[PDB]
Amino acid sequence: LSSIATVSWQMGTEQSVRFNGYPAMELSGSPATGVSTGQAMEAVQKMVDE
Amino acid sequence: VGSALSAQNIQISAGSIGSLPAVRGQTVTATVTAQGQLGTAEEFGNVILR
Repeated sequence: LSSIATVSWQMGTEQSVRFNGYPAMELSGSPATGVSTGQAMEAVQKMVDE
Repeated sequence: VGSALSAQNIQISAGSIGSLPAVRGQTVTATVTAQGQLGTAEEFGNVILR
């Protein structure tokens, strides 16, 4: 098998997810004390728009 | 043509290396990947018929 293939070590994902038909990756967060959830959500949306 | 195209473009599922029966003393697990499919036309044009 060495004369036809090149088996080698590699780094790869061990779990795959999809949300509404598109590949998705989930990350969590926690708002700081004194800041409303609406501001946090707007900031996250702006960052995503970045 | 049909047989050559169908017996030469197929996915391979190779499994894992440290399967769970796991003869005593095993300390690591891996995964094996093949990718035996064709994606572009310049390589569909190189299939072997005879």
